Amino acid sequence: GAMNSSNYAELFNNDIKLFVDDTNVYRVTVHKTFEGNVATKAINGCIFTLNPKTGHLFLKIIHTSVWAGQKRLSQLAKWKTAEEVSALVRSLPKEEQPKQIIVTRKAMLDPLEVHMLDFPNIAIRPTELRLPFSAAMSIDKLSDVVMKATEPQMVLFNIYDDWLDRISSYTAFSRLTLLLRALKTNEESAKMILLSDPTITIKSYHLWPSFTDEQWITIESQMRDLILTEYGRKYNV
Amino acid sequence: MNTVPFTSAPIEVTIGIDQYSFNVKENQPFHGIKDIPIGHVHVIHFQHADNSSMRYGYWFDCRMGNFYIQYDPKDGLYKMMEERDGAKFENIVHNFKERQMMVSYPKIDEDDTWYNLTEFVQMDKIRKIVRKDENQFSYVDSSMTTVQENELSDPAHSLNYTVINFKSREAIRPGHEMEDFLDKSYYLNTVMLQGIFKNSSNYFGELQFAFLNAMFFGNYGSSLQWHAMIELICSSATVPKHMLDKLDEILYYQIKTLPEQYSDILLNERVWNICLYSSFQKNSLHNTEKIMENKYPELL
Ligand SMILES: NC[C@H](N)c1ccc2c(c1)OCCO2
Ligand SMILES: NC[C@H](N)c1ccc2c(c1)OCCO2
Repeated sequence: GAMNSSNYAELFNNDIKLFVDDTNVYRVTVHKTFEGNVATKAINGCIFTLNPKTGHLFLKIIHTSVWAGQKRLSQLAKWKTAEEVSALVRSLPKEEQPKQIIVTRKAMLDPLEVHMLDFPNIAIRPTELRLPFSAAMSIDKLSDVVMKATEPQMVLFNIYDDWLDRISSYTAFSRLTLLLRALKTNEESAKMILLSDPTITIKSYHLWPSFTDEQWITIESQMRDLILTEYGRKYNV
Repeated sequence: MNTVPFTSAPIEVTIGIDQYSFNVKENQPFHGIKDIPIGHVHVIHFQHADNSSMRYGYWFDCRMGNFYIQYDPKDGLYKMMEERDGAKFENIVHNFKERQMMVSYPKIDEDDTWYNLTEFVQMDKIRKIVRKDENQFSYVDSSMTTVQENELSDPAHSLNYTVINFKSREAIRPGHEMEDFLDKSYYLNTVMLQGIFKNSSNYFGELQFAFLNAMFFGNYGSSLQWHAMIELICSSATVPKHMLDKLDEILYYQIKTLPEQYSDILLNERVWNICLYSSFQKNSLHNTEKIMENKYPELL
């Protein structure tokens, strides 16, 4: 069924599973036209498909040309997402195909179910976790590849860098969701935290800085403080 | 006009004949139903006074044989049987009529409700949904499951309605996923009408039969089928105009006939609100919408 805090360790068992987040597929800016009306301009988006055990991120870049001359784009975006996830599964060797796909938004259930009718043994599930994957475009190297794309493209990343050499998947996912939640809540302050110290850099082949184990503890504490600080500012606490 | 005689009435029972019903007391001198209109299928149905569990009954057409009812004290029910001795049968009916031991089918000369409810229902199609090939009449009861209900348990006692499933490969062309799910015209017109039913008359016959089994027996799987067949049409952008015109007429009669106090259990709020107010055909069901709003405004 649905996925929540009771069965959270299930994410890190040995059954292949993918999260799918569609919140950055259809991205628009709203602006005033010459006649005083409002018009939208689309910008490139992406599907965020993540294996939470391994960190493998299948980032399908959605180029604005896919919306040309289409209507009800917010509805189409869900079906385009389902089409692309189905295509990804079919491209994977059988032993790499997921046993479950967990969608972050329940509006993705029917589109994905219909596209995956040929895979009756892949479970399509919602989750009751509120996951901050919309903030993926706050990761500079992900935002850069999406905005520079001139055509549809799939790019593969490991969103955990090399962390799994030193920590468990459970801990890596918890670190990722804390980082993304902080970037979602206050992007400027989170990036300041991550880059404040010039002697710690991001390797060419990584997304995040090369923190030692002790520095990650400090960083994680500063991210928790940011989230709590912003909660106090929001609710006047 | 034809006659279904009863050997006797040994247990107290409410007897239905089509949309009519009457009570018979234990061992009362009741010997059947005469003046039964030729030209329509009919259903004779039963609910025991001492055990309202199991409504059950028999679909039949008096043009296909001489049928009668006899109580079986071992299986505990009124059974329909066919009498092959025509002269014996006529002699029995004539005697019971002479002694005025039969009730007259209560049709009003102005009243076309049965024809309107069974316009497309034929015995041959009933006998393909209800499989018991040795009888010319068909038994249905409140508990019988449908083939689709048995896929999600005795196959010989099942209602073989046409399976409709909106999230199935039959309903959804590879490569037309969005198109076929948001608009069901392919599934309605190519798969169901052209492919399975052959024409809209057979589709409407099964829809009408499902409704009547839902209403007369409280058969839940029949109610599911009735609503699925409505939703398939309403959720299709492209439907032949004559089908749209006739469906409104068919649905109006079904909503008008339903017992007011059974509406909570025989009508699916989601389906009706979607069909009347959100679907492609939301503006094609004039009279069905008018009677629904005046008779069941709560559901909406
Ligand atoms: N079928 C003709 C027969 N005379 C008839 C007609 C209407 C009736 C009725 C009997 O009994 C009472 C209810 O209304
Ligand atoms: N072209 C007339 C059409 N057959 C029609 C449609 C709806 C109806 C009806 C007749 O009379 C019954 C109530 O609703």
